[PDB]
Amino acid sequence: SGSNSTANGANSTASGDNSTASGTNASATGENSTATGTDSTASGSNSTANGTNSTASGNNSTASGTNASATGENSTATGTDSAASGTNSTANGTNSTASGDNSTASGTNASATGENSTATGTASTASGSNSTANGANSTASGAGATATGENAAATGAGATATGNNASASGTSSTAGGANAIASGENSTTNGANSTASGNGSSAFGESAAAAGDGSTALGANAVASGVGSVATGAGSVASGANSSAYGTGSNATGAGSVAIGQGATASGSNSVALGTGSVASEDNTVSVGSAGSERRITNVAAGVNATDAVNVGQMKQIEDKIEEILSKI
Amino acid sequence: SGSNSTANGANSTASGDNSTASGTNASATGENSTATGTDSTASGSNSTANGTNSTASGNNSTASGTNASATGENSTATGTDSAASGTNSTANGTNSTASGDNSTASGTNASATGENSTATGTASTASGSNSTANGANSTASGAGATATGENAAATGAGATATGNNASASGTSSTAGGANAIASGENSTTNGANSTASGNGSSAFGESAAAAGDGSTALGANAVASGVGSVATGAGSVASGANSSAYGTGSNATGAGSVAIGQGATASGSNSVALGTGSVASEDNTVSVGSAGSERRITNVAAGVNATDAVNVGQMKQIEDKIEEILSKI
Amino acid sequence: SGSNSTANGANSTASGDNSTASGTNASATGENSTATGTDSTASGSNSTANGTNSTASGNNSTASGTNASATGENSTATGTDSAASGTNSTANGTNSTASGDNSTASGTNASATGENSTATGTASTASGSNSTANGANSTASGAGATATGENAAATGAGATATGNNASASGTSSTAGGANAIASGENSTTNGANSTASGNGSSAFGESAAAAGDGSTALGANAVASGVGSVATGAGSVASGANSSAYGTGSNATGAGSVAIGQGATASGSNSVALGTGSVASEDNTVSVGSAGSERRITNVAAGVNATDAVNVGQMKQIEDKIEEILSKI
Ligand code: NA
Ligand code: NA
Ligand code: NA
Repeated sequence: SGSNSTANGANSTASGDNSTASGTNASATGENSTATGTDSTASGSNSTANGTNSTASGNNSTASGTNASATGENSTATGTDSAASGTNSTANGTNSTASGDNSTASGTNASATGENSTATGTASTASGSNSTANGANSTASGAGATATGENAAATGAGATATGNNASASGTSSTAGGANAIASGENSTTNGANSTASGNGSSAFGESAAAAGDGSTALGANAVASGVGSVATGAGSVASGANSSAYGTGSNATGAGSVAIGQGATASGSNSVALGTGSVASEDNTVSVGSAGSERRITNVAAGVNATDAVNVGQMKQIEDKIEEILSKI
Repeated sequence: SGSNSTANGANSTASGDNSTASGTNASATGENSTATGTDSTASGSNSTANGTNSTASGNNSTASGTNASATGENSTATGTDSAASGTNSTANGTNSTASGDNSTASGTNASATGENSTATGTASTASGSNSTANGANSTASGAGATATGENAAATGAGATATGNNASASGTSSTAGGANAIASGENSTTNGANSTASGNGSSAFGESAAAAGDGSTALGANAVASGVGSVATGAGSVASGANSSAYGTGSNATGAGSVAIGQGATASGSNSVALGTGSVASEDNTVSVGSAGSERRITNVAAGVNATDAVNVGQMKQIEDKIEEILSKI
Repeated sequence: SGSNSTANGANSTASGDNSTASGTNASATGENSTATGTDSTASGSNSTANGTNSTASGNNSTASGTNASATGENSTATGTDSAASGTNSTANGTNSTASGDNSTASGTNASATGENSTATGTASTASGSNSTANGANSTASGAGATATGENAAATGAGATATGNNASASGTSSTAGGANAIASGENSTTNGANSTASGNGSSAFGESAAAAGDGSTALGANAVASGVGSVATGAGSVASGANSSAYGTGSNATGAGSVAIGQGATASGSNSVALGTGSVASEDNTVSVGSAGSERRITNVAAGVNATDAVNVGQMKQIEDKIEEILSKI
C-alpha cells in the first residue's frame, strides 16, 4: 500500500514507500524495502530480505538466504542461518555470526562475537575484543589477539600468531611459523616448529627453543634452556644458568659459562672459551684454545698493574739483564 | 519483452533474453538479467540486481541491497550502499567500497581503493597499490603495504605490520607483535611492544628497543640505543656509540665498548669486558674479570713478537736460569 | 503447488512447502526454497537462488548471480559464475570458487580448492590442504601454507609468507617483510628484502642475507655467507666457513675466524679479533687490538700451568730477585 510499491502473493504487504513485497506473507514495511520469499521481512529503512523466513529489520540491512537475519543497524547477512546482529556487522556463509559491534564474519560457521572483531574462514572464531582471525579453524580469543593460518590460535591478551597451527598463548606473546609456540609471558618466537616457553623468552629460527626464563635462542635448532641463557648460531646450546654461547654448534653448559666461536665449549663455572674449537673446562678461566691447540695472544700492550698481562718485550728486557749479569759473572 | 522473460509490476521492463524484471520501474534489460525491487536495474550482461534502487550495470555484475551498485566489469556488491566500481571488484557490507581494479572489500565501511587492494574488517582501508588490510580499523596505505590486526597500520612504502595496533611507518619497515613499532627507514621489529626507530634498526623480543641508527637489539627488553650498537640478551644494554653487548643483563656503555657474558659491564672507551660479571672501566683495555675476581687465561701459546702475551713456561725458563745463577754465586 | 507457496511466471514450480518460485521455469522445489530468475533452481532444503540459471541445490544453500552455483551442503555463492561446491563452502565474487570442503573464497577469480582453505583477494589461490591466502594474486599452495600480502607466495609444505611479494618456498620456511625470501629448507627470514637461502639459514633485518647452509645473519644488511657462519650487527660479514662476527661492520673472513666488536676484522684461519677495531690477520691467534693500538689485558690471575698467561706481579717478583742478585754482585 506504499507509494511506488507492489505486493504480489497472498497476505503480502508493501506499506513502505518504494517497497516491493513478494511471496506468501512477505512483509516489505520499511522505506525502500524489498522482501522476497514466504514469511520474508524487510522492516528496516533501506532493507532487503531474500529467502524464506529471512529478516532484514535493521536500518540499512540486507539478509539473503533461508532464516538469514540482519537485525543490527547497518547489518548484512548472506547464507542460510546467517546472523548479522551487531551494529555495523557483516556475515557471509551458512550459520555465520557477526554479533559484535563492528564485526565481520566470512565462512560457514565463522563467528565474530567481539567488538571490532573479524573472522575469515570456516569455523574461525574472533571472540576477543579487537580480535582478528583469518584461517579455517583459527581462534583469536584474547583481547587484541590476531591469528592467521589454519588452526592458528592467539589466546593470550595481546597475542599474535601467524602460521598453520601456530599458538600464541602467553600475555603479549607473538608466534610466527607453522607449529610455532609462544607460551611464556612476554614470549616471542619466529620459525616453523620454534618454541619460546620461558617468561621473557625469545626464539628465532626453525626449531629454535628458548625454554629458560629470560632466555634468547637465535638460529636453527638453537637451544637456550638455562635461566638467562643466550644462544646464537645453528645448533648452539646455552644450557647453564646465565650462560652465553655464540657460534654454530657452540656449547655453554657451565653456570655462567661463555663460549664464543663455532664449536667452542665451556663447561667450567664462570669460564670462557674464546675461539673456534676452544675448550674451557676449568672453573673461572678464560681459554683461548685447548691442549695441543694453543693460540698466541697478540697486540698486548705492556702490563702496568699487578694483575695485568705481561708481553714478550717486557720479558726480553729481563732476559737481556740476565745476559749482562752473565758477563758480570 | 525479451525471450523467456517476465515483467511483473508497473512500468517494469524485461527486454533482455532470459530476463526477469519485477517491481515498479524494475529494469532487466541485460541478457540473462534479473532485476527485483522498485527502480532496480540489471542492465549488464549476466547481471542481477536485488533491492530498491539497486544497480547491476557492469557485465557479470550482481548488486544486492538498497542502493547497492555493481558498475564495474565482473563486479559484485552486497549490502546497503555498497559499491563495486572497479574491474574485478567485490564489496560485502553496508557502505563497503571496492573501487580499485582487482579490489575486494568486506565489512561495513571497508574501503579497497588501490589497484590489487584487499580490505577485510569494519572500517578497514587498503588504499595503497598492492595493499592488504585485514582487521577492523586497519590501514594499508603505503605502496605494497600489508596490515593485519585490529588498528594495524602499514603506511610506509613496502611496509608490513602484523598485530593489534602494530605500526610499520618507515620505508621497507616490518613490525610484528601487538603495539610493535617499526618507524625507522628499513627498520624491522618483532615482539609485542617492541620498537625499531633508528634507520636500519632491528629489534627482536617483547619490549626490545633499537633506537640507534644501524642498531640491533635482540632479547626481551634489550636496548640498543647507541649509533651502531648491538645488544643481545634479555635486559642487555648497548648505549655507547658503536658498542656491543652479548649476554643477559650485559651493559656496554662506553664508546666502542664490548661486554661479553651475563652481567658483564664495559664503561671504558674501546674497552672489552670478557666473561660473566667482568668489569672493564679502564679505557682501551680487555678485562677478563674484576678486582677480587680475576681469571687465569689458559691454552696460551708461547709469545714470539714483542707485543705477544707470555706464558708461565717462558717465565719458568727464566726462573730456572736464575736458580743456576744462584749456584754460580 | 506446495503449502504457503506462490509460483509466478510461466512453467514455474513451487512444490516445496513455504516455497516461492518466480520467473520463466523458476524451480523452487526444496522446502523453504525461493527461486527468482529464468531457469533459477532452489532444490535444496532451505535453499535460495537469485539470478538467471542460478542454482541452490545443496541443503542450506544460497546462490546469487547469473549462473551462480551453491551445490555443496551448507554452501553460499555470491556473484556471476561463482561456485560453492564443497561441504561448508562460501564464495563471494565473480568466478570465485570454493570447491574444497570447509573452503572460503572472496574476490573475483579467488580460488579455495584445498580442504580447510581460505582465499581472500582477487585471483588469490589457497590450493594446499589447510592453506590460507589473503591478498590479491597471493598463493598458498603448500600443505599448511599461509600467505598474506599482494603476490605473497607460500609454496613449501608448512611455509608461511607475510608481505607484498614475500616468498616462502622451502619446507618449513617462514618469510616476513616485503620481497622477503625464505627458500632454503627450514629457513626463516624477517625483514623487507631479506633472504634466508641456505638450508637451516635464518636472517633478521632489512636486506639481511643468510646464504650459507646453517648460517645466521642478524641486523640490517648483515651477511652470513659461509657454511655455519654467524653475523650479528648491521653490515656485519661472516664469510669464512664456520666464522662468527659480532658487532656493526665486523668482518670474519677467515675459515673459523671470530670477530667481536664494531669494525673488528679477523682474516686469519681460526683467529680471533677481540675489541672494537681489532685486527687478527695471523693464523691461529687471538688479537686484542692492532699494531699501534695495543690493549692491556687486566684482571688476570697468576698463571699456574705452563700454558697459562703470566701477570705483572709474577714478573715483578723475578725483577726484585734480580735486584738482590745485583746487591750480591
Ligand atoms: Na650441550
Ligand atoms: Na646501562
Ligand atoms: Na668482508
